[PDB]
Amino acid sequence: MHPFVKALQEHFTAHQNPEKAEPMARYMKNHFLFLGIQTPERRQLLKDIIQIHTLPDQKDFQIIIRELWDLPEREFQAAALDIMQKYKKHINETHIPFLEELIVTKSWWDSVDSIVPTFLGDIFLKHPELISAYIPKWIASDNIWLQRAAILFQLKYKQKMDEELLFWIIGQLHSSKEFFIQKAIGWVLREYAKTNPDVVWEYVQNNELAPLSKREAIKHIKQNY
DNA sequence: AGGCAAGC
DNA sequence: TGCTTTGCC
Ligand SMILES: COc1cc2[nH]c(C(=O)N3C[C@@H](Cn4cnc(N)c5ncnc4-5)c4c3cc(O)c3[nH]c(C(=O)N5CCc6c5c(O)c(OC)c5[nH]c(C(=O)SC)cc65)cc43)cc2cc1O
Ligand SMILES: [Ca+2]
Repeated sequence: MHPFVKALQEHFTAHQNPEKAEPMARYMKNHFLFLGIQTPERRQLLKDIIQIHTLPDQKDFQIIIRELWDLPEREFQAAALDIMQKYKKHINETHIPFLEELIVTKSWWDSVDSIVPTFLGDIFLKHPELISAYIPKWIASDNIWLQRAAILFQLKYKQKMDEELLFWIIGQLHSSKEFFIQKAIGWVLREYAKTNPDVVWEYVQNNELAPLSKREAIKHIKQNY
């Protein structure tokens, strides 16, 4: 019902590509319909609408994202996250519950990974005293996407990584059977090893991990030991 | 530009 | 397992 969303829906729909829609949907295990609009085109179509309408007032940004989240085609959720990025300066700790909602609604790796290391990563850098109100809850929830959020919110931190916290989180989730948890553990360890390889190596040599997780973690540093 | 990052 | 095509940085 928001005019910005109505305009975006019309403009995206007018530029759909049925020939791309099928393999795009298959790539996400057919969890979602697709219009068939890949990222470069999608972002330019969004730009078109912003250039016509101007960016809506920040009082509207949650409403816009919610309405886009409810549309059937997956590009509307990807575009909602592109839009959320344009309100970056207005996003703060009071928005964590909204981000939780997005993580657990129409969940898959494409949306969850686009929410977590940027938006939640930045919030918890400014408010690290709020981590304990969320991360333990997420780990205990048995929702795999909140669990993956606990693992990956520090993914881009590099020298800012809280090492003891990262390793505690990983230890809590290492016995998960879930592909998306085993793989997230491998990813965050591999990535942090680009910054602090010796402590990742020590960790993986002295703490239990699923074999997927361990192999992925040491992919680039194993030839140094 | 190009290296590094789910599907099967 | 190690290749795919597309996306992030
Ligand atoms: C913080 O740091 C990082 C964050 C990151 N996010 C991503 C990311 O979000 N990715 C990377 C890449 C998915 N991806 C691709 N290639 C690889 N080799 C990958 N290895 C892992 N993932 C991979 C990808 C996304 C997200 C998406 O939402 C994606 N969607 C598609 C997609 O839609 N694909 C990929 C395969 C595919 C399509 C597609 O549109 C198609 O429509 C034409 C396709 N057609 C076919 C065929 O007929 S094969 C005969 C394959 C095919 C790829 C894709 C990368 C990335 C990197 C970082 O450092
Ligand atoms: Ca792989």
